[PDB]
Amino acid sequence: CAVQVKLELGHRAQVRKKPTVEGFTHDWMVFVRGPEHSNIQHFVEKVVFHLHESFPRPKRVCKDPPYKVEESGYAGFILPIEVYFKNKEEPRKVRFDYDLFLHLEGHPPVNHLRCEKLTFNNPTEDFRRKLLKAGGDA
Ligand SMILES: CN(C)C(=O)c1ccc(-c2cc(C(=O)N[C@@H]3CCc4ccccc43)no2)cc1O
Repeated sequence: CAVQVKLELGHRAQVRKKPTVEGFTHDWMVFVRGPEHSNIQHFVEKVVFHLHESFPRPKRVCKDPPYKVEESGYAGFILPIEVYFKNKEEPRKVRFDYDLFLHLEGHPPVNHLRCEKLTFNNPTEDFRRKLLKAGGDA
């Protein structure tokens, strides 16, 4: 009775040609998306990105796609990402601790993807429908 859906977490990080006035050396972007041909918005209520507390307003909420944060800075960190589901039964959300690493000047930019498969056992009829609308496999 299980439905499987796929998330792709990822980030890009590039050394700026010129640091910001604050001395920020890199531009980076972190995201959650589905695979090609999917629509995770049917089952995802929101994605919450928890930045390092050196960032202002570090709890970044995306209620609609694209589920992403674009920032600048000078060091990588572990970035908790919560994906909240439009589900009334457990699990209500999932947390991923994402390795937002940066590379040195003179090295290629970073462009990584982390693929997660979610397996919903015995979803409710309403959540089963949402998972299938998103592209999930029964
Ligand atoms: C308008 N403006 C400049 C901003 O909104 C802004 C301010 C601060 C920052 C920012 C970025 C960083 C940053 O890269 N911090 C890292 C991230 C990990 C870490 C660990 C220890 C010390 C610093 C850091 N700190 O502050 C980013 C911004 O976009």
